[PDB]
Amino acid sequence: PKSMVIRIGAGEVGTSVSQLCTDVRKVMEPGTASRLKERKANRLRDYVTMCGPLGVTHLLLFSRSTSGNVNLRLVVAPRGPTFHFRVEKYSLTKDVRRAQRHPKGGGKEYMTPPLLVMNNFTDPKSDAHSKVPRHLESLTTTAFQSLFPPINPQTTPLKSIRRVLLLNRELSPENDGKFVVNFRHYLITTKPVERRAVKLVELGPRMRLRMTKVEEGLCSGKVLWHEYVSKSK
Amino acid sequence: VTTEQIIERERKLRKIAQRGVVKLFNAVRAAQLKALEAEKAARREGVIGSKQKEEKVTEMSRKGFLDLIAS
Amino acid sequence: ETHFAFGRVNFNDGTQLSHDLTYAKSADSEKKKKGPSDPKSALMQLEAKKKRLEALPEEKRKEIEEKEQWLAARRRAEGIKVHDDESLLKKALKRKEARKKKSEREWKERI
Amino acid sequence: VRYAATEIAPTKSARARGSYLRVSFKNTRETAQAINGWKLQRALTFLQNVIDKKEAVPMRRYAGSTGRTAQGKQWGVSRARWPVKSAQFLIGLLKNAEANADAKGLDTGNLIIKHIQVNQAPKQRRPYMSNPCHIELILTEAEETVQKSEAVVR
RNA sequence: GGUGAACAGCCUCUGUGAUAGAACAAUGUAGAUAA
Repeated sequence: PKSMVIRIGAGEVGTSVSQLCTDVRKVMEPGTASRLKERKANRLRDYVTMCGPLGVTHLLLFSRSTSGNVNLRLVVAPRGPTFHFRVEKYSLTKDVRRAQRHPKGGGKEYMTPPLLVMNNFTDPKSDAHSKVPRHLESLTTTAFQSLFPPINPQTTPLKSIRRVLLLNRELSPENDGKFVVNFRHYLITTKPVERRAVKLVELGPRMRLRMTKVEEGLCSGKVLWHEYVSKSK
Repeated sequence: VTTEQIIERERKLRKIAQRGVVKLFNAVRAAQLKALEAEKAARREGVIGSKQKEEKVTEMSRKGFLDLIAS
Repeated sequence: ETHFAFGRVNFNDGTQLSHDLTYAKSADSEKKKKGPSDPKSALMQLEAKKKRLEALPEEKRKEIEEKEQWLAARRRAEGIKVHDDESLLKKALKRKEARKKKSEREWKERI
Repeated sequence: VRYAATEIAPTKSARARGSYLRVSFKNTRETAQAINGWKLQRALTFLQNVIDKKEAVPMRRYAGSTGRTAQGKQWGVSRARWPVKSAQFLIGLLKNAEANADAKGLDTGNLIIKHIQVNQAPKQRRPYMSNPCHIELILTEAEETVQKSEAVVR
């Protein structure tokens, strides 16, 4: 259950989102190549060929348009679906540290893979032929579920699990008839009051992502679902 | 003006992630602790030293204990 | 309200529960979830699917292709490898009897 | 005259047998020699790790040059492999003897494998010959020693 | 009525072919085609 986050816009992505790429890397440890040198060379054929030998199961790609618009490309290796995202609003992990009154530096908490929670994904009313159908929320849920290692009730110590990652769909606002997600990361701090309370310190980054499309293959295949363009049968 | 209401919307489902962490923390913990009490129940039951029998029932008990708290 | 789906949970036998933590599925049932392994047997599976696709009206054909592509996308999302590109299948079928013919040359030389 | 070492009592023992097992005799002999004289819980963890490709079985007598990994540093032998079917047949035989000991009322946490033995089964008559094996094994409790009283003068 | 939205399920009989997991479906490489 490894992965590799890559600035696919080579080095010309800019310093703002180059630091963002390291942020979502340093969040997604330990199943990531922390020493990965994304050169101004290379393309998709270079990473997805190596990824089988390195045993990488998912690829999160970061691309900036000619308009400066940032997109996130989550693709299941090596021919799986790609999950095209659009970065609407963002803030660097450093930026969370300035606003925080007492930032908590990384200790042993950043070597254990975190806990993924899902909120408002799938179920609520939807429709089989909706704008965003039930048979698409299912695909997105298994996408991020497979993105992390399994948790076992018998063997995994609760002392080990020390980070949590929040992803919630914004169906709270009625003007969102579209797929918009909010990505946050928290540190589990346990205070025994046996009664123990868990308090979460924020780490960042803070993503506001919107689905642009989903495609069958590695940047190819037939687009399964577009918000803007509906292809005739 | 618009900026500082966001923090108490930010704190609002800050608290949601707390509830999800709280949910799984005791759902797993009650799955182990009730299984251990069901583990010593086999030692007082009479299962004849057969690791497959005291692992399937041991696992099947854990399935029920996680399912009961979540639903 | 919320629904609070979580990450993957397993117990001891590969039985994944769900996102909703409500029901369960078996890892043995996940083995029929995987498809064929032989490259020749993969070809007659795609050929039979194409042949059964032909004996069909046009309106139903689109719903077949729409749900099959999303099935294979869902199938490959979990981790089950979906081998459904025909051109890769006879490419794999070409190099398999390449190994059979190479080993036939060596062993006939050995006799 | 001489007296042979008598057998440890049957009610302190536990036996298990496996006959005509469709499993290689050379591999099972090398797997059984790895766990001879171990604890029961030590052996069940080792044979499960061999199943999961974690720890390797050294090859000493019927040794073939297949793998040279760092896992052989704990044995001192440079030849190693992963017998999967041999571990599975020996696991089910050890679990059988654990169930036999609990039927006879023995302490589950203190059996050692004092006896393991692999023989050859008759060959399966098909130019190609299979090599099945017989396996038998005996578990006993660890020898318990009690204190002596002080001798009394009279 | 006889897979066709599907965090589903894929039964039985029936004699042409295939070792299996990992290796993107090894990676791929070159030359041709009145497509």
